[PDB]
Amino acid sequence: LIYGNYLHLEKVLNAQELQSETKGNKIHDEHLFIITHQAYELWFKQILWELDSVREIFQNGHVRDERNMLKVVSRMHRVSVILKLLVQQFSILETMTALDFNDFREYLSPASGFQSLQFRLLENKIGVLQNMRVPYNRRHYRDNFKGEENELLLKSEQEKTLLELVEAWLERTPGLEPHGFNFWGKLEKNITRGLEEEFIRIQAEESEEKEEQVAEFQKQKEVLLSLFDEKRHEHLLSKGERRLSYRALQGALMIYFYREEPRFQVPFQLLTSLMDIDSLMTKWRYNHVCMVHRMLGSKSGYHYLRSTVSDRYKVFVDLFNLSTYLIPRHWIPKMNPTIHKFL
Amino acid sequence: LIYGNYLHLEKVLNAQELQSETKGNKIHDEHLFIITHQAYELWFKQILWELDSVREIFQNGHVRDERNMLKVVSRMHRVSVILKLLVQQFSILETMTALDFNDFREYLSPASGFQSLQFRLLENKIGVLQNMRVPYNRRHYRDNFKGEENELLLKSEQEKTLLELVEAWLERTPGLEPHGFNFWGKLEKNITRGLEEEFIRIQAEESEEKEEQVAEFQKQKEVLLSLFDEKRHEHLLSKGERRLSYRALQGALMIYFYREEPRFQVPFQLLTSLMDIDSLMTKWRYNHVCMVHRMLGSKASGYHYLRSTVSDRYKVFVDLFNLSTYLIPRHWIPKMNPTIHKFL
Amino acid sequence: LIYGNYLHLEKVLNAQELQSETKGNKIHDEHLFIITHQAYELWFKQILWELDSVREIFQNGHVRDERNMLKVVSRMHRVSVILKLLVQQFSILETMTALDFNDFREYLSPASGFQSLQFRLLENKIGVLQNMRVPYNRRHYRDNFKGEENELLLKSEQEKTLLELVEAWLERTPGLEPHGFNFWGKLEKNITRGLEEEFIRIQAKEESEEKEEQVAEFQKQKEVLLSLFDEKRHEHLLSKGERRLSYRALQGALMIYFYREEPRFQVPFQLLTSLMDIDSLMTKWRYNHVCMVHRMLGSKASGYHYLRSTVSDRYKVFVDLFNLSTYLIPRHWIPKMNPTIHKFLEH
Amino acid sequence: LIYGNYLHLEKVLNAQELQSETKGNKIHDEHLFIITHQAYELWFKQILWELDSVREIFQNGHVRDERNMLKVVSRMHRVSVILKLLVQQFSILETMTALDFNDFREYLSPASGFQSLQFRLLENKIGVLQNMRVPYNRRHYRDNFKGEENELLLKSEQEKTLLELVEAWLERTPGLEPHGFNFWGKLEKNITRGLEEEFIRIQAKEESEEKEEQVAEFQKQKEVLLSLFDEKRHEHLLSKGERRLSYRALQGALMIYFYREEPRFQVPFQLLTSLMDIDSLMTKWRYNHVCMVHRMLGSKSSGYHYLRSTVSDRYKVFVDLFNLSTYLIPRHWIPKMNPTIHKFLEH
Ligand code: HEM
Ligand code: HEM
Ligand code: HEM
Ligand code: HEM
Ligand SMILES: c1ccc2c(-c3ccc4nnn(CC5CCNCC5)c4c3)c[nH]c2c1
Ligand SMILES: c1ccc2c(-c3ccc4nnn(CC5CCNCC5)c4c3)c[nH]c2c1
Ligand SMILES: c1ccc2c(-c3ccc4nnn(CC5CCNCC5)c4c3)c[nH]c2c1
Ligand SMILES: c1ccc2c(-c3ccc4nnn(CC5CCNCC5)c4c3)c[nH]c2c1
Ligand SMILES: C[C@](N)(Cc1c[nH]c2ccccc12)C(=O)O
Ligand SMILES: C[C@](N)(Cc1c[nH]c2ccccc12)C(=O)O
Ligand SMILES: C[C@](N)(Cc1c[nH]c2ccccc12)C(=O)O
Ligand SMILES: C[C@](N)(Cc1c[nH]c2ccccc12)C(=O)O
Repeated sequence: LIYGNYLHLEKVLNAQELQSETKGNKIHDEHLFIITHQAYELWFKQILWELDSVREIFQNGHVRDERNMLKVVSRMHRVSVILKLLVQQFSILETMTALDFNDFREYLSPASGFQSLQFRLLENKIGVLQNMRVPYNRRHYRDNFKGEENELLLKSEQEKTLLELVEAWLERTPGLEPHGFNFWGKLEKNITRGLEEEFIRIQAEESEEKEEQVAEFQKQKEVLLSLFDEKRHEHLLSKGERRLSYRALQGALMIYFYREEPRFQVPFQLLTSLMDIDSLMTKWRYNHVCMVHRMLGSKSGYHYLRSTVSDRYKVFVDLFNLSTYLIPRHWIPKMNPTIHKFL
Repeated sequence: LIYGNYLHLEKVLNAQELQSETKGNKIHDEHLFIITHQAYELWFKQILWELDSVREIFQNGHVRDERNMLKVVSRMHRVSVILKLLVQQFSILETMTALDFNDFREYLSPASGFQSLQFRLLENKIGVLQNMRVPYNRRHYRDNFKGEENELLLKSEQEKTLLELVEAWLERTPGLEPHGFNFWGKLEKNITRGLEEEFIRIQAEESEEKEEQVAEFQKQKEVLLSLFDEKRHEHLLSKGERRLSYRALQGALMIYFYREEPRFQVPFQLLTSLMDIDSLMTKWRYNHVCMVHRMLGSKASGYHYLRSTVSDRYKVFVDLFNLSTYLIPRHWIPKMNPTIHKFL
Repeated sequence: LIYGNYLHLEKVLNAQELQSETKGNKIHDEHLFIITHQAYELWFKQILWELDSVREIFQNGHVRDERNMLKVVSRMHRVSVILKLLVQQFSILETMTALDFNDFREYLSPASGFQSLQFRLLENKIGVLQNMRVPYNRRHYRDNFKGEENELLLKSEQEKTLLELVEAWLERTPGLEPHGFNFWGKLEKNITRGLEEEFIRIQAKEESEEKEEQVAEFQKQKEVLLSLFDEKRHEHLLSKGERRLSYRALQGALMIYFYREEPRFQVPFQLLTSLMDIDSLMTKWRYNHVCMVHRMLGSKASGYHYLRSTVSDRYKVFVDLFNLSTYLIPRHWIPKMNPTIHKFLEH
Repeated sequence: LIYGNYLHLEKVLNAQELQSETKGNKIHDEHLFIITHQAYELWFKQILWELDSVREIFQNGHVRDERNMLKVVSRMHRVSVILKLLVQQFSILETMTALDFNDFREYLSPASGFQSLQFRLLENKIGVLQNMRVPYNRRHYRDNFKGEENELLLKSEQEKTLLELVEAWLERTPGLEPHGFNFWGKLEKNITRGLEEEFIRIQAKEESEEKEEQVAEFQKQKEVLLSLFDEKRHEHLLSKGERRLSYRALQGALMIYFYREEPRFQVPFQLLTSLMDIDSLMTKWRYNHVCMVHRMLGSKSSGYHYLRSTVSDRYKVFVDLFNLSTYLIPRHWIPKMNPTIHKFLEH
């Protein structure tokens, strides 16, 4: 077993054909364009491999055994480390000027990055919903794909996404049981009391400060009490402005507030990594847009791509938005030894 | 064609075969090990493509037309940007623990990085000398290679290296003509006078401070005057402690000292990027070492051999680094009045 | 001269006071928040130092001596290396969770990043226009500043910006002289001829959907390229702030783009590249800042929304340099510069 | 307060005095040299703040409550994120050429990085032992310091280091109890049996060079693995400074390595990983510092050579955590921990 055979370099290093040269007009920088995309695709393959392995752990029930949490978080962390490298990798393609790109751009049609099967599979397997995607040229993204590739993309839409698998796990988070620690019941009561206490403090001296604090209080009150409005949540779900079930949201908040408790330490890291992956995917899209602009100019692909840099494409937006519902520590329902050892 | 066909993804994305799985014992992390190496090899191919294009510009005479210096420096800069990414790329393989690596390491034998043809081609084309390589297991590096691969490696050794092509260009640097700006003659004269003047000043509170300055002066004097010792240079060349001809060294120093002159601005950037490539190659080797250590331990010695590769022995453009040693006060630098400037 | 004295560490390392601790409730992560900002501010000071030195080289005429172009480009390159580090530096503040931030956030009011004098000085000196700034809570940016700080900001608004100094230099670019190489006149003629030739080819084809598509594309390309020679349209887009460089400076920039390999234009071209780099890195700084405000405060608190608005071409000072990609033409249409004239671009 | 007051910018941004300018010969790049060091020192202060807080958690017994492990690992992780930035930060000082550095270097004497209090405090608090430091010009590092600074450094040497505090915690790792899971007893037995089995396998092979090699390899691997159970060899390697951890702490570390997926060991394993990360990044810092001294001053006691000697395992405090890779065995040799005996490692 030789290095080159083990790595199948007879394939990897014989996959570089310049279209400019095939048409009798070799342009040096086309080689860079090819390699860059090939490297992205290798790493997309690796991300898919990690992500599919994690989906499997959830889907088959292995995640129920908490011994598997280290591997889950290590692999999700690994995805974010790869995505960071992929963001940095744009720095290489930025050494190609727009003038040099323009010398071989004509030979590219009818190819586009849009046709990256793996990029789509990745979006779908994380949990981008087809109905929420921004249309390209007034049409669905999958119409750009055909045959088995179209079929694979459909499977990736219909099979359970990372979002759905995490959701189901969040729904089982310990502590939500009304008969048990009764997290939600206690949280509602403590926030009500907390707000009442604050109001009383505010009620007494009249000044600019008071005027502001009253307004702030009213806004904070509206936000925090809205958390207990399950109907509003259902409505925002139907519009796609939220993604997690109400119960899963409760699970996530339980993990956030009790993160230090031993059984929640690695789960909290997992939630953190999920947000990280969303943020890095967005950064990838942002860096991609800025580079399309520098190469093709304004006037559109550019405008479509800019539209993808939105909360529409943030699958774990609900994990980000839990910051909105932070409260002072002393309002958090206490978890003393009496009710401590369940975690 | 369409994206997948244009990029020949039917090849690139069907090149992942886990030996652990071929032997009925699939280990998840083996996939990462394969992809990481495949990505390194794609970028090595790109570096070779840039470097060969630059060697060709020198070798075919195009570099003589100074309009081509922007392309030369852009491509060398591009090599450095790729190397930076390759250094950062170790962060991905560091997400594999030694315990997990140990689950599939057995299936790797007898394969090794030592068998990376492209890495060797890159070393050779930059200018690593075979006689200066540290031996591993009392073995020649090319012993690990056979067939047309061994042939390619031989060509890479025998064809002109980047070092040699840069050397030849440096030897033609304007300003060295004895009948012209006479850089070397004037520099020797100015440094001699400069040192004499300083000595006189030092000759003055008759204290240990004076003594210390005396000692420093004597050391600085020895260093600076050694620059004009062409025989010493030839001797250090024969040992491989320097690499550039004496004349090329003079060219480089001309570019260093007159870097702001318009004809030397982009040449100076080129010299800077050559040093950058040497620094980044060494950084790659160092990051590689630290990772071998974390995975195999000090015992498994590859670790120690690799530590040895982090040495000036593997720095092709060491002469460009060492020109820092011969910095002098600005006012000692032979003046280039616009009248003379005209040539630059 | 000792290290600590030379670096005035008695100042730098005695500037960390946690408000949480001043109010009898020390919160560990506040220290990180202070240091992070202090490090940003040190690097902003360094960016201002480089940028002021480069402004001065332009303003005082030193840039006319082309010996100084290496220093100009090295310092602008240095600014972009610093900005890259500043973008990476957000990775440190991302190790603070929103829950931990929430424990000391109350002690921060009424302080805000908006009160960073240096950040505003940097924006102004590069060339962000006051009239183009997006209002925050229907307020002017300078109203958050008073006394000498307000005065400094005003000077930074009134003094020549990097954009204006680069503009003036671009207007002097060799090759534009109608009596000389006559770049503009020749470019207009070559593009007109080039378009005419292309039209004839397409016209020769037989009516088809494909031919229509070619005709449509041709018509778009034609409109774009010929719009470049419409000086009045340029003046109009200037007045709206959709462009920033004078028409003549735009000509200079395109001259440098197309003739970048000519010796006198090699370092100028790198300068143009570094100016675009600085714009892109500034935007990336703003973007990374936004994403982190979101993670800490949530969708509304909107700060998030105002900051998202700052990530726009409205804040890109060198937008015109980016948009020269729009006007790329086949290489063979570029007016030739044989040695006959090339000598004017030798040095 | 206001931003500038809160961050004490009246201190931070009035700490830049160029010695070149004080002596009537301002050199532009000296400003960069000052700011770069000031930024390093801010981040050293932050690293000390995190490291001291973690030492305190160990020293005061708080680490005994496993609820605190998340905070411990987040802060050590944060130290490694800062160190990574500090490694990248050399890229800024690399935009200063040796020629430009040479224009102001004369004004620096007698200041040096050697005089960084915080850098020494950091080395000492992690656990660099004074007896293992390479001497520079045959002098102790502390001799470069006086007054309160010398006193601070003494405290840093005499107080419990991170190494010592982690050692004590590792010694208490669950599973080592002879009367309990008896990890060490079982590991010795399983490795002995494992080696016997392997010997039989190889001996069964047909006479071949491959067999001969496997024999030799086996003999080497056998010596290595069995040497682990030689506590006297360990004491000897301790004396020479080739190991740093007590024998029992090493057992704890290996317990965590092999049983990392067990819930109680998941975050402990991450801690071990972060300790190695910090050591690797400290070494990378020293390496990048060396390469830059070389680029500025040339090959030439020679600072270069002293510094090069610092880039070695003698300055890696947690070298033992790296070297546990030497003692990896097939998974199936690891003493089994069924739920029957799994209970003690469940939260
Ligand atoms: C010269 C550099 C590049 C240019 C000019 C460019 C241009 C474009 C354009 C115009 C689109 C919109 C679809 C279209 O109209 O064709 C697009 C989409 C895309 N590009 Fe790029 N691209 C570049 C580099 C890359 C690289 C390096 C990748 C790496 C895989 C990539 C991946 C994609 C993907 C996945 C899409 C679909 C994005 C989505 O729908 O959200 N591109 N690109
Ligand atoms: C698990 C990670 C790695 C380990 C344990 C490892 C181990 C080793 C060892 C022990 C050697 C010395 C030769 C030998 O004894 O076989 C070596 C050499 C080498 N490795 Fe790696 N390696 C790793 C990752 C990589 C990666 C990612 C690359 C990237 C292509 C690479 C490329 C090389 C090259 C080119 C050499 C020979 C270079 C020279 O002779 O200086 N290795 N490796
Ligand atoms: C916990 C981290 C951070 C949070 C939550 C945060 C929050 C905010 C918010 C809400 C604003 C909008 C103005 C306001 O409502 O007060 C703002 C603006 C600003 N922040 Fe931050 N910030 C953070 C970190 C930083 C850092 C590290 C810097 C670096 C110096 C910084 C510099 C600024 C600047 C300069 C502005 C004004 C920029 C503009 O108007 O476009 N902030 N920040
Ligand atoms: C122009 C750049 C630099 C040069 C030429 C340089 C030079 C040196 C030299 C020669 C030494 C050995 C002690 C001596 O003989 O004086 C040293 C040590 C040191 N430098 Fe630097 N240095 C540079 C940048 C930095 C930076 C940016 C830092 C950041 C704080 C730094 C921190 C240190 C430290 C802590 C030591 C002591 C290291 C040890 O003993 O292990 N230096 N430097
Ligand atoms: C592989 C192949 C091409 C690309 C592109 C890309 C970028 C700019 C382009 N301008 N024209 N084309 C071809 C057209 C084909 C039909 N769809 C619209 C674009 C381009 C392609 C980006 N990544 C690639 C990877
Ligand atoms: C491809 C395939 C393997 C490697 C290695 C690598 C890393 C650790 C190893 N431990 N044993 N072996 C096999 C031996 C055979 C050659 N002589 C010593 C090593 C390993 C191989 C690194 N890069 C690779 C790429
Ligand atoms: C220094 C000081 C504070 C900051 C902030 C920042 C971030 C989040 C905040 N939430 N409340 N406040 C105080 C408000 C006072 C009145 N309205 C403006 C903000 C915050 C301040 C970011 N960077 C800082 C640097
Ligand atoms: C602050 C101040 C100076 C430094 C240096 C540094 C770098 C290069 C030098 N060459 N000479 N000197 C002065 C000598 C005085 C003490 N003995 C050796 C050095 C230098 C100082 C690095 N970091 C600094 C921070
Ligand atoms: C037994 C369990 N692992 C419980 C569980 C569910 N979600 C969680 C989140 C954090 C901590 C634990 C859980 C399971 O049902 O999967
Ligand atoms: C005509 C020439 N380009 C002269 C030359 C040689 N080396 C240089 C270094 C810097 C500047 C110019 C040169 C050539 O012979 O290549
Ligand atoms: C003499 C001159 N340096 C000419 C000049 C102006 N802009 C340029 C751009 C590229 C090259 C040269 C110039 C000056 O007027 O500054
Ligand atoms: C009660 C305990 N936290 C036990 C302990 C010690 N070291 C460990 C390593 C991993 C897991 C647990 C421990 C303590 O004694 O600190």
